[PDB]
Amino acid sequence: KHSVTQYLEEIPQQVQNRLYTSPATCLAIYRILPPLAKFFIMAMVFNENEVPLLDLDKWVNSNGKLQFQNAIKSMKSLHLLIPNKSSGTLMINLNPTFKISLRNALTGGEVQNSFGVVVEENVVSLDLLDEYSANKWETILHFMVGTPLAKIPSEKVLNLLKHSKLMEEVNSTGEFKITNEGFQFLLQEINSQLWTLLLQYLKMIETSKMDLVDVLHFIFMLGALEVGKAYKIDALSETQRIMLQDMRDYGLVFQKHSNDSIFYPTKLALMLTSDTKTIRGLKNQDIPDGSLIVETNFKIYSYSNSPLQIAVLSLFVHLKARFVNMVLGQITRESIRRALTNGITADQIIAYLETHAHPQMRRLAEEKLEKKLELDPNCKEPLQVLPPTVVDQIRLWQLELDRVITYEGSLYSDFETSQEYNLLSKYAQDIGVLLWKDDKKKKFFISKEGNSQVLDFAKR
Amino acid sequence: PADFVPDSVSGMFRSHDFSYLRLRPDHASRPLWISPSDGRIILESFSPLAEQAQDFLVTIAEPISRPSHIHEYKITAYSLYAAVSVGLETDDIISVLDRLSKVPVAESIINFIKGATISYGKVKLVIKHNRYFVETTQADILQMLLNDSVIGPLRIDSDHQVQPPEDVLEREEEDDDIDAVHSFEIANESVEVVKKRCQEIDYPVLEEYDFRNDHRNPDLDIDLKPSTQIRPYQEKSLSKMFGNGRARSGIIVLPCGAGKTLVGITAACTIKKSVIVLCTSSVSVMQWRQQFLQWCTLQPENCAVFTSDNKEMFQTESGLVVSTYSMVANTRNRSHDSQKVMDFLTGREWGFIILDEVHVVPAAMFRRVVSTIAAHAKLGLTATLVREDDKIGDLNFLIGPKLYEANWMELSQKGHIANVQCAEVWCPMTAEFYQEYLRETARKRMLLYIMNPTKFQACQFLIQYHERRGDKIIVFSDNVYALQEYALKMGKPFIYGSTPQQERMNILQNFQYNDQINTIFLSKVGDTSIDLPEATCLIQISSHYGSRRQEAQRLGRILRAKRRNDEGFNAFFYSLVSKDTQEMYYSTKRQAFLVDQGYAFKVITHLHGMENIPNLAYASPRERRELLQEVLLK
Repeated sequence: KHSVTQYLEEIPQQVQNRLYTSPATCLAIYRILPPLAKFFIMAMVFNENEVPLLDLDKWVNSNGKLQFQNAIKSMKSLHLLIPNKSSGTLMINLNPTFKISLRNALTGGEVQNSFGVVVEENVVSLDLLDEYSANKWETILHFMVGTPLAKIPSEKVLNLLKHSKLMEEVNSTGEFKITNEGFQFLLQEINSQLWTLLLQYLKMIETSKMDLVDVLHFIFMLGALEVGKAYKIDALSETQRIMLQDMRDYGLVFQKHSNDSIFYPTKLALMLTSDTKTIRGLKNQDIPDGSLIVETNFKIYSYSNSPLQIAVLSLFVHLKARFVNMVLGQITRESIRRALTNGITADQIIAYLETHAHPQMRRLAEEKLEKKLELDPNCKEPLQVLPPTVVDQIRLWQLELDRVITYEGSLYSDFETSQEYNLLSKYAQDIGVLLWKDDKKKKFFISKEGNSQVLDFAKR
Repeated sequence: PADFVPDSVSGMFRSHDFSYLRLRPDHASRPLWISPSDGRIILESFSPLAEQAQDFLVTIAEPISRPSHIHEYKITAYSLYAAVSVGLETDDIISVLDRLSKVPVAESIINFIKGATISYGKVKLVIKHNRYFVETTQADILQMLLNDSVIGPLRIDSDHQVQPPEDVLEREEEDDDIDAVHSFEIANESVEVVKKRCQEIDYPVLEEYDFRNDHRNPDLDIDLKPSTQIRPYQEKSLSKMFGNGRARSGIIVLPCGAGKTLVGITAACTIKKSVIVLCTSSVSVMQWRQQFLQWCTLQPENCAVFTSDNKEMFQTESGLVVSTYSMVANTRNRSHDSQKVMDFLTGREWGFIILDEVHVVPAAMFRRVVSTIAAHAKLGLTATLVREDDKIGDLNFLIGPKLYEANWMELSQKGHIANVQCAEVWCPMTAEFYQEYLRETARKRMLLYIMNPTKFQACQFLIQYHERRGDKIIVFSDNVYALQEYALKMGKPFIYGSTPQQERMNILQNFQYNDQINTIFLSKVGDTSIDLPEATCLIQISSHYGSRRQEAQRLGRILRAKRRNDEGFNAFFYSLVSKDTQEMYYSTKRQAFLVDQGYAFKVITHLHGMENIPNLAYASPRERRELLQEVLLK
């Protein structure tokens, strides 16, 4: 996942505050900050005064303070606040546009972009207008990953996928195939995928007539609430309505028929952030309508199915003869080698199998789960949750398709005595932050969680 | 000519469609889902009669999958005949299948199951006076027997005799069809021709085995003591061949090296009647008589071993007998000891015949130890599911029905076999091997990854390890130089390439009784064959050793049994492979074999003290390169 949060901080301070102009986008940016950061926002939203850091440091006691550093670092990067070396101390206060737009949007304020929705006869039924949007996703997804029929008609979407290199498919040849980016599309399920595409279109639709605050105000307007009436008609900008209609065409606006009506607030705008329940001629057997087969014998036992889904399954397994309930396919090191040929690491597929194919592997996963976590310290042998035998073959296959390694962090120095390095190393394993070390070199290339706490303990 | 697909017709009936093949109407309300086209029968957790369903499938067919959620279905003609010989109602199985199997019973599948239940023999081989004759319960049976050259022409005109049917059953036809019908007593000579003509004319005969028409005389010098080793698959295999009440010899496909003769000695003793034992070769007759039959209850004073180079006491041997095929019939009919034993074999009436690996030697001589004598029983302790003696008149329908088959899950799991551990170490890669891999695509890379001095090291760790544990180590290394280079690198009294058998035996004596030498290296000369030594820690280096049927053999052959339980995995199987070399494909081929064999298996590439072992000779990539140059010579 590109972690779109890192994009909001990347946009400079003003366009954030420009973004922060709508109490909608004040109230919006608030829910993604880490819970420590959330707690430090609202305090100083209302008490109209800055606060010394010593109090904010004394507010957070021992471990959990790492989230206190997690809170403050994400806080500053997107500049919703202003640190102030006023008298050599640290005077913490919101980027005031955030706090009051929040406070306004808190106490019924002037978020008119937030209040841009309209309430009318909400004729959009629970089943109505999102099956198109759900089918919109189904057709384009079959198009993008490559279905038997790639019914994705989003020309603006297709250019973004090829132009953003969303799928490692030959856009010049029309190929919609899974590359490293296309493999990543197969990993980020609802948020992350809904995150990933929102980034490609922003990169694609960023040359002319962006109006990002309006784009972000319009994006946050359609996903913030069911604009319902007057969303695509009134509560939408010129480029925003084109984005709303483009979001309408992409399904992300379930823009009702006539192309000129209230914001068809499809559920697709909801899922991009909700990170909650995901279930969307006149027949749609669900929810467990999908099916697959993954067991200890390393074989597909398919009884339920879905074409694009089994097309996706076939992207890493041979298909031989689709039967009444089963598709003749057997997962092997050769079968995953179809994806390793594409450079697809055996990493996201790990999380994929534990989540996907479950509608047929419910009992199989449920029998695998066994609740062997409270029994884990009791019966020290976990009962095959989650299946480890597959991943080692994947890892060994990945190791067979491997031999490049690298690490993150930063090399560290000025470790003067062995006691501090020994004491720092000993505490590091307590919280788990040290990749590799050596007393001989007094150097290691890891995160700075070790450096921040020794400085904080020494300084305060 | 004389070949029958029905015995070996297993391996089909797995192909369906989606347009023509509809979802089974039971699919809504059916505990199973019989995929008839795919031949698969998935017995999910929803089947209440899953145990009842599981047994029925195992009879008529072979359950390929036994998954925790659902099982798997496969078709076996021998199973179909065996499930036909199972006796379950063909219609009754189908309906409980149809009601249970949500997938509707396939039309082809339904016909085969009914064809199993009734066919797999509709023959009419009648019997008279508690014996076998040329007759039939059905009419097409009496026609087959009377118009038979062996059944009819070899059949005496007498309808039946209590003693003649008792004695002669034109050999022993203790495998006939339904008796107590119209038939005539057959002679004492030659059911080869009986079976060789039902062979030529394709008479699948619904056969039985009348096990106390395994009577055959006043009681022989048999010591009915069960002191011979008993362990659980043998007894329920016996319980299958002992059936209801009294000893029936069936066909019980048993392995040589897991107490095969033990069921035969018991069934021979149980009948309390004259019995002969036939093993592969005379030299194996002594080996078999040596390595178990004195641990067994058998007193070899009675068991005259015969070679016709080995004259022994024929026609005076008071108790049971152990002879061998090439003796009992062959071009190797080579002193009148042989014939006179056979003259005695015909002379004395024998109740039971224990047979060991009849398949290797042509059935024609077995058909000639089935041409002359007319015992009452045999016992086919076969070793392979499909054999060159699978003629359309199978040796199953001359000894007794199948009681023991490829379903070696019911029986050995009852407590016979111990735990066997298998492992596959990935020897680390070093540039030259790959440069050696790069330069030649040929198979000559074989020893080029075998030589890996790191591979020597891991071996030595096991050596010090199993020496520390007082354990025993088998290494399977067919190289000569790098093995010598390694045996030189270890420096223990070592069995190696072309090891002197006395030195082999000396090292073996210094290996199993003495724990100082706790590492021997078995080259390709171990199989086949030596009297293979006991397996606690098997290491295998060479992995071509084709074909793979041998790799089943070696795995079975090299992993011998161990009466040591000090170690938690008393049969280690190891395979030192240079990772990233030519046999990663073939090392991956061995792993799938073992897990199909079911041996407990693992991978240990994070060796405890891998570089901490003694004798890091050639450890460096340079010396691995240097030994790689050393082995490019080989």
